[PDB]
Amino acid sequence: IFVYQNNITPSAMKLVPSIPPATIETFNEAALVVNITHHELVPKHIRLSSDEKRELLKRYRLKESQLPRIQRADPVALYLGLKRGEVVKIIRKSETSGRYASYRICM
Amino acid sequence: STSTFQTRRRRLKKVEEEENAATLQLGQEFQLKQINHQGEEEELIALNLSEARLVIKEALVERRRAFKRSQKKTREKELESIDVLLEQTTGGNNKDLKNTMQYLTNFSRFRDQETVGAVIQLLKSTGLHPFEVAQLGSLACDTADEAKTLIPSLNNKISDDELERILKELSNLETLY
Amino acid sequence: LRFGEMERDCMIAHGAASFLKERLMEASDAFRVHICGICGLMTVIAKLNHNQFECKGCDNKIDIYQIHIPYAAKLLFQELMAMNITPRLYTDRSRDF
Amino acid sequence: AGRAALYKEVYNVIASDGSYVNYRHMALLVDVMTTQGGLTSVTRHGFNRSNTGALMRCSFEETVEILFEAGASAELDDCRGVSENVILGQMAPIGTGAFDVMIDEESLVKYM
Amino acid sequence: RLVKALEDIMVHYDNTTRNSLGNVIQFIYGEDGMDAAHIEKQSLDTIGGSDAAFEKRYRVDLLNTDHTLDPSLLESGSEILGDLKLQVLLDEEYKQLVKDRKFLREVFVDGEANWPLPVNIRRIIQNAQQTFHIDHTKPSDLTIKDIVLGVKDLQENLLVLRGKNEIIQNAQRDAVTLFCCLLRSRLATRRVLQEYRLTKQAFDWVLSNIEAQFLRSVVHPGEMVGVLAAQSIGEPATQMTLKKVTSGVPRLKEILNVAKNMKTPSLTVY
Amino acid sequence: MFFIKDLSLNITLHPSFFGPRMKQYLKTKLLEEVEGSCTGKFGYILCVLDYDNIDIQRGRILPTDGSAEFNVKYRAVVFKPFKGEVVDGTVVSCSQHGFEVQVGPMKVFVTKHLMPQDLTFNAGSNPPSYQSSEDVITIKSRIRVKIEGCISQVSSIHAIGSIKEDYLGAI
Amino acid sequence: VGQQYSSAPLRTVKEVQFGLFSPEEVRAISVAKIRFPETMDETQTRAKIGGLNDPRLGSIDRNLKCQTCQEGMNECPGHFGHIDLAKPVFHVGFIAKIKKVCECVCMHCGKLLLDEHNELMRQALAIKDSKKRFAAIWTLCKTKMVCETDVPSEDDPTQLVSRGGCGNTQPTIRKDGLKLVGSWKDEPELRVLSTEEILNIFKHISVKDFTSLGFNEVFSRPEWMILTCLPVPPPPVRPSISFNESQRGEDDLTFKLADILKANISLETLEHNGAPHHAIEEAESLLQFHVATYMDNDIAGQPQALQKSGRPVKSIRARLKGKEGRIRGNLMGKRVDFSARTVISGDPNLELDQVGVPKSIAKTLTYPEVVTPYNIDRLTQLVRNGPNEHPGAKYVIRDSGDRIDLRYSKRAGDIQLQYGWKVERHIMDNDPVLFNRQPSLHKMSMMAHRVKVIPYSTFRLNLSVTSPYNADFDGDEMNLHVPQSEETRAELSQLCAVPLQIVSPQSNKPCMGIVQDTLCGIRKLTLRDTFIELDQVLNMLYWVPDWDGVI
Amino acid sequence: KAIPKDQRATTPYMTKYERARILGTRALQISMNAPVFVDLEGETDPLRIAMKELAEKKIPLVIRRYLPDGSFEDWSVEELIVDL
RNA sequence: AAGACCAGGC
DNA sequence: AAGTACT
DNA sequence: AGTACTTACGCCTGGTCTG
Ligand SMILES: Nc1nc2c(ncn2[C@@H]2O[C@H](COP(=O)(O)CP(=O)(O)OP(=O)(O)O)[C@@H](O)[C@H]2O)c(=O)[nH]1
Ligand SMILES: [Mg+2]
Ligand SMILES: [Zn+2]
Ligand SMILES: [Zn+2]
Ligand SMILES: [Zn+2]
Repeated sequence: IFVYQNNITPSAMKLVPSIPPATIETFNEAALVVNITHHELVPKHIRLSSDEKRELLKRYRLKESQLPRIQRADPVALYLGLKRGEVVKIIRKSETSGRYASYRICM
Repeated sequence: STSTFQTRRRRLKKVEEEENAATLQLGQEFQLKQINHQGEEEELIALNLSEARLVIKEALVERRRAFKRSQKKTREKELESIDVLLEQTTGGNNKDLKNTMQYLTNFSRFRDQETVGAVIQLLKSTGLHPFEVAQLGSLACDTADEAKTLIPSLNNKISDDELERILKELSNLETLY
Repeated sequence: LRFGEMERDCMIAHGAASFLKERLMEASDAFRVHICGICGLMTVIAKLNHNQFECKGCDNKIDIYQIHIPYAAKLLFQELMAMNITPRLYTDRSRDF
Repeated sequence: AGRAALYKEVYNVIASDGSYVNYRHMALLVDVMTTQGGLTSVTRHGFNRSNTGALMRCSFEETVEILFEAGASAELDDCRGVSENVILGQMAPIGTGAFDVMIDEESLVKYM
Repeated sequence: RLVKALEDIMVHYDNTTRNSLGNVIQFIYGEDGMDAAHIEKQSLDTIGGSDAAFEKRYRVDLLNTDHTLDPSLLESGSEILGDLKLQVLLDEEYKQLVKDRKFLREVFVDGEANWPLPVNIRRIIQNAQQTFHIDHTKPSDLTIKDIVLGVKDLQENLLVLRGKNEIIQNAQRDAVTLFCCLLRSRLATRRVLQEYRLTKQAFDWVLSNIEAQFLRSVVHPGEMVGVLAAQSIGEPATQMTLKKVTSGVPRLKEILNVAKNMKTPSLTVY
Repeated sequence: MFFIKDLSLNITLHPSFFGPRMKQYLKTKLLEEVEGSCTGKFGYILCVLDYDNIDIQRGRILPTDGSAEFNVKYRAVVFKPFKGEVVDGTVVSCSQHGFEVQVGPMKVFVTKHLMPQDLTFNAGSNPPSYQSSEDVITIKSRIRVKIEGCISQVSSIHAIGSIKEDYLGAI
Repeated sequence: VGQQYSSAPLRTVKEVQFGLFSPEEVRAISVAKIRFPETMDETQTRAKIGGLNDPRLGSIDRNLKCQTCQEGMNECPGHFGHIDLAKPVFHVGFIAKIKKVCECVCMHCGKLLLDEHNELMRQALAIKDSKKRFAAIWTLCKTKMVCETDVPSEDDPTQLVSRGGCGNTQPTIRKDGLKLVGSWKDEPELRVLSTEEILNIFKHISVKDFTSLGFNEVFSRPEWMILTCLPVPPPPVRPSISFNESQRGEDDLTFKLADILKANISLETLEHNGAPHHAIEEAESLLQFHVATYMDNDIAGQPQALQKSGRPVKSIRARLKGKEGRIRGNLMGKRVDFSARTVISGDPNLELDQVGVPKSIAKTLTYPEVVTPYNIDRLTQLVRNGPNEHPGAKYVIRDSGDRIDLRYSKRAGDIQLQYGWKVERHIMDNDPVLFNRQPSLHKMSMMAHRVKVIPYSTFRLNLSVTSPYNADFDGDEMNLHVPQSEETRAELSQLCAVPLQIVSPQSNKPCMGIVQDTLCGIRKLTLRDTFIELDQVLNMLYWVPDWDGVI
Repeated sequence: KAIPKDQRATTPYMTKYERARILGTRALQISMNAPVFVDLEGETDPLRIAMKELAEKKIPLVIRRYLPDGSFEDWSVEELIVDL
């Protein structure tokens, strides 16, 4: 994880996806001043083990594509650093039934 | 129609329908690897005459029976004995079956489900393909030539000598009349 | 009288499957066409009499179906074909799911 | 969080008139407009581009244009869509048709 | 549009909300699996009210001359005062009604207590009342166990989803949660005996009803909820016949279009 | 050559017969629209085996009328000749252009010119025949033919066969 | 539907395979040579020439013949014809792609313009979505205008690997009318891309190239977006209109084909006669035109192909375009039978779930009942009664699929019914029906009611069930639909009946109430102030039909 | 794919759509001279006989419940509880 | 009979 | 007319 | 930054002119 101030050089950024497995991410100061996850609206998410996932499907008899998705750039997706394929469990409050469990796969 | 155990995924261009011949290339519906209802694989079913005569008889009979479980609430001698089994358990408009029973029972070569049993226990040691292990059972044959010629699909799959012993043991078992 | 989009949308709402089909078919269009089990088109030359059926081109005589569909639809298709687009009608699912 | 907003906003459009609508509905809608990925609009430029078979998107704003590019890239249609069946004159998988009905010959005996 | 946009959506046999592809949209219609039709505004008493009143109403302490059930209510009243093995059930019950509180106050910040929910309990009892001509004079005949141990066994049979595993039998507890709070709220020992003098009969009945009246409020796998939802909105959007912001029909248009340049952009910061 | 292929069929039953003994009627109708049928892909459906254990499965009720539809999975003895198959039968008809031998339920015909040479055709015979140095072929005589080509048609299958090869002729 | 029985098994459509027509199939399928442009008059003699419409396609004049297919008019659908073009033409709607494809592949050797070799390309080949590959691909190589021969592999940019050959520069392209043009770059080189050319480059494109691009080896090869053989919709798609005999009545379509045909022959007769080389491509545009307009007419390239009198011309597309047309106005919604409409009025004497059907209509509308021992009697009575008295019927139908018109038929009063026969009878007291008021935007804009045959001419519905339909009696009309299958009704009475609609889910509360008089009045009658004396109390009691007779 | 009578997971109760369609379907047949498995207390309206067969749970039908992925579960009018 | 408009009803 | 999307 | 692209409530009853 690297933290740039005003910005990085477009000549630079194109050097992150050049040493796999290893992964890197880029964050601007101004976007980390406030934790977006603390906002009244944004409910809490959770990463699912490649085990917990292969289960979520088998229990709902779902194909990967029939699952509700989240953006690879989606703010919270970055706060946890998802990877194309990683599923998230979204647990929020409900005026119909206290808690509702939901899932968001990534794309 | 009467559908047939495998759904050959026809993708628009139906064209290749090979030749039917004693090259053992029979319609797709008769490869040697077909599928049983239970969902299993099973060798083709090759019936040599007078073996068919028995299988057709077998059912036509066990039919007459279960056809009364619900009603409570020597050559020429077989011609009559069968016509009856029919005028009882047949469509009576199955002129085909009638004619199949005559032929099947006139040209037959075995009367004992025991004799026909050996016929089978014998040829089934060849590794030969079912259509042969049928033409062999219902076709008279004295020489390997009368054979390997009226059944070209044999030509190299068996030495003349062996195919000849089998032929010897055929006319030996060949029930009389 | 009219049984349009909106009035349909309600029957779907009600979840009144059959009644919907009924207004849409048996009480309006309804038509019996023939198909090729091979090339899903109306090609088939049905002589409902001598049972002859054919379909030269995809050439058949054996694999042939009969389906009931809203004439308007037949026409939808024919019109499409005339625009060189092919609407295949198949009576079995091979794609699973 | 967005969903939560989209909903919240929409809810305010129905309450400002003193009318009441049970969550579930605006909820569902808000959801449909959001699962996919971000904000999918209820318009010819959105939900009418999704993986839904042709015939269904056919019945809305682009018709022919949509049909054309269907035989072009040889699309396949499930006929699981409401519209689909309606166009064919078939009983659609909807309420009364979310299943099949059969004659169990067995139980058709103990009944006599 | 609204309609064409949701036709295909309906509740499938697994109790999920999907469209024509198979894409889940809601994993439980309405985040609760209840058919809107079977629902009424009830009140979650547990929420509103000073921390004081709460105690005087839901608290029971069998180890105290002034916080125990006066034997004038329970048949086995005098022989309870002190019993320590009961005070644990009794205390479990309370440390729960307590959790319920905070939980609710974490969901409905407003403090609003009236919400739509299945099974009208208020009335379900009202009937029990005059159905057994319960006299407010003589005492009940409920073991404290009878109560607290049936209320629990009740929640157990309020099934929405039925799965045979964990991931499922877990969504279960969820889709119910909100209900039970109301439930535990209205079937609290003190209440059950001091407010509505139910006998064992009354109670065992009140219980049967709730379970079945609930299993009725579930949603039928078949409902073409998509269309429904659409109409439910567009409909009242026609009756709209028209403090200084874009509001109403032109607005709803804006929203659905996912328009970038809204006439009014505002934004409230606290 | 005769076969025992595993088939299946679809029968649409009117509610009328939704009786106590339905199974019975089905089977029976199976046998009406099968035994004696003919296709190029199956040949001759001659006889349904194991009448008893016929699998009916659960049939579904259509959706406009009450007729139900069961996929009857059975098994039977079929027989469909081929080009290059050697079979012998009984002659039936015999004319100037040849004689027709009857192999089973089918009828194979032999062209005069598809026979040998030394064999001529005697018209002034009664019954009609074909004479040779030593061989005599007529009505009831048994021959062994080699099927050169097949032709499917309506509810039957004919075919031409030769007796111009070796080990072919009368028996 | 249709009548006549067919030994053809019957199924439901399960999948729909969208393909493109291969000139080859187009031919195969057809049964019409279609060489002449004329209609009929074999020298005025009436019939049809083996030229256009009927060189064996469908027919007219109420005459069996449909290629012996007999059956006649109703139950012959049309039988496509074809008509070999003179020179390949574009497909008005595909042009958009035919272009984009070329900008995607270069001519001469016809093959991709970016292989596994280039990495941005890789990411563009994993995408499993025609709309998405072909859209990412395009964007990625629409800019490169040189057929690279050699490119720097996964190793050193120093080392150069070799692939396909022919660096013949790639020309950018633009759309001008119905033709494609491109320059080749000192100074450009502008030439017209002949259809005859494009076709080729496509024909040669690779199998894995098709697919890599959003296509399909069996159902839609690019080489097909270019027309060579044109299918010819049969009469029923473009039927006529006769004013008895010696006149005309031809359909718009049957003309643009007539056109296309003309414009096709004129061409041909030039490539085999005095062919002034480039005085031909002036009449090849005409074809490209017609064979384009025939399908579309609302293009930006102006000319509407106005047909004599300046009437627009109905392009096939136009027939399907949203609303009023096929898809939306014919299939998704239809005019229907067993339906009535009139004015509605209040009638405080009907149960909620009823609805007053005027005798006039009850006698018009019918229900197909099937003769059964349970009814036989009742039924024969209705049949005896005739189609004029009320409780009666107006059509008997036996197994032999024949209609006995009760109002005529010398056997009117005769007839013995037969179990199995059906008896179209009149709607009767308590036949469930679907009632409704447009605009329909509620489950409830349509509910089922109990039919109550009444005099006078107006659907009489109960008051409280007013607000759901949202109706006033100020002259508002309503529609009534009548079920038909014993199972059809079932669906109405079990899910659509008004009593079930009482508690609306659109707002988890009841949706019908008590209004006007009943409301206003119900208050007055309540007040402590309000007292009622015996003489009346008694009548009032009497009115509540379920009064237990206990003053 | 099918599913064992055990491991069953659907709703033990009959859905309105089901019951609705069963009665209809059943009527249709009864109305077609299909055999009636109950004593007609004098009834003569199919959908009414159907209502009867359905209360003595003597309707020989089976409701196949397809799932989103294709597999189904089979319940009998017998089993299925009828609250409504 | 088809298709364009105009008036109009709720 | 506008709003959006594509060039 | 300019230009183009597909849309636009539901149903229903009148009378009128023309290629
Ligand atoms: N589809 C349509 N529904 C309409 C139309 N006019 C009215 N309605 C319906 O009838 C409705 C009620 O208000 P109105 O517009 O009738 C006015 P009015 O003053 O006559 O109302 P009342 O006070 O109820 O007599 C109106 O809300 C719409 O729900 C219309 O042009 N189209
Ligand atoms: Mg009005
Ligand atoms: Zn075909
Ligand atoms: Zn024809
Ligand atoms: Zn090149």
